[PDB]
Amino acid sequence: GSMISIFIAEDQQMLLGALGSLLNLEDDMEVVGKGTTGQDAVDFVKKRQPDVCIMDIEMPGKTGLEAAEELKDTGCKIIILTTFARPGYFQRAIKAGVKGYLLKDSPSEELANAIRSVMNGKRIYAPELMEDLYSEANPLTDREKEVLELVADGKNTKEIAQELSIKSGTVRNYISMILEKLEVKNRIEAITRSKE
Amino acid sequence: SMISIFIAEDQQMLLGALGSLLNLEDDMEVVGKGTTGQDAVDFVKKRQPDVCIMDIEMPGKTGLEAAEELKDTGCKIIILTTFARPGYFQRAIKAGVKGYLLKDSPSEELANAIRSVMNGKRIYAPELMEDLYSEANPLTDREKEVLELVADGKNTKEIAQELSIKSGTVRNYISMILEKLEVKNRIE
Ligand code: BEF
Ligand code: BEF
Ligand SMILES: [Mg+2]
Ligand SMILES: [Mg+2]
Ligand code: NA
Ligand code: NA
Repeated sequence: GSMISIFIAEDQQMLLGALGSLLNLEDDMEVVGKGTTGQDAVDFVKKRQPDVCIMDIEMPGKTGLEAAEELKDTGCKIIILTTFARPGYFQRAIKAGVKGYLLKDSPSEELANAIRSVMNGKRIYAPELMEDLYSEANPLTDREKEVLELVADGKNTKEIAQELSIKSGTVRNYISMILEKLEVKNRIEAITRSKE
Repeated sequence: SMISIFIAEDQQMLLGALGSLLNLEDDMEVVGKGTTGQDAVDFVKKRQPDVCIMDIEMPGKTGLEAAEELKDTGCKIIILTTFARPGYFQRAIKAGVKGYLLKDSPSEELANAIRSVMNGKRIYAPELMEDLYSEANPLTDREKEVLELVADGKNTKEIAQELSIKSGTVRNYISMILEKLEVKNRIE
């Protein structure tokens, strides 16, 4: 009734179960359902309409971000809880209108407080995302700077994989991180320099 | 009596939630928590708990390097990891760990593994061997809907209309379907 009804979507069964127990122990909270894929979240949320959905990003079948996009206007308050502090993930979560974006490297004893704040109409982001992403500095790592150096010289995916002694899919994965990091840094710059 | 447990896990969310889960058991007490292998080495050497739930991948010092330094203490080391790598498994058992568990197993079967290890048993996740023969369909429900139309004899324009999605999305779904089936076919 007055309790905050929660659904948890998490593919790692150990964390899913431990989060469910932790949250259920709260007097004002009830874990009404648990799932391991984004489809489990879409199905539950559409059928049962819980107040809150604690959502992992990387899950099989359908991600937490695709699930957040499908549930954009349901009235369910989506709190992303992920290992990944990637700009593309955070940007995609903001566009889906998530109420919260939390990192798995934050105290467990604070999660219930984030749920209460989101129920109070607040938008809760891990300060670390802000501390790392909201910057005009170079976001690229030393490894990413080595990949891009070769790309800028005019070398193809096969040539970069040979020069760095790594797999062809790894070069493509590194390029995806670079494009994402620079696309967010470029959008941040563009918006803040146009507001002047 | 009570089984005293130390948990070494770099992901603060799991560390805290595992601690709370284990502490609910009547015969168990989480006496300490750490985020690196050094925290495990220091706690275990100073306090000598019965059991150490040990993550592998942690900054500074891994759970495997920690297990190697603790090899001659009376602590029962249980590896709890995301990684089902043979290299990790062999390194652990050579270090004398009593258990090697996977994080993708029911939380409700951790307490039982701790009790078995305290009873002198070696607990290794059956999944380590079973997941090799986990010959399952990699295609999603969405991918199964795309392929159903392709097999009927419908073109890219016809599939995009029947599913109400973009033409490039149909091509993206196909390129994914080919990749997943090519790897499943090579594994076969
Ligand atoms: F796999 Be979840 F994005 F941490
Ligand atoms: F980082 Be632990 F090996 F899951
Ligand atoms: Mg996940
Ligand atoms: Mg780890
Ligand atoms: Na409750
Ligand atoms: Na207890």
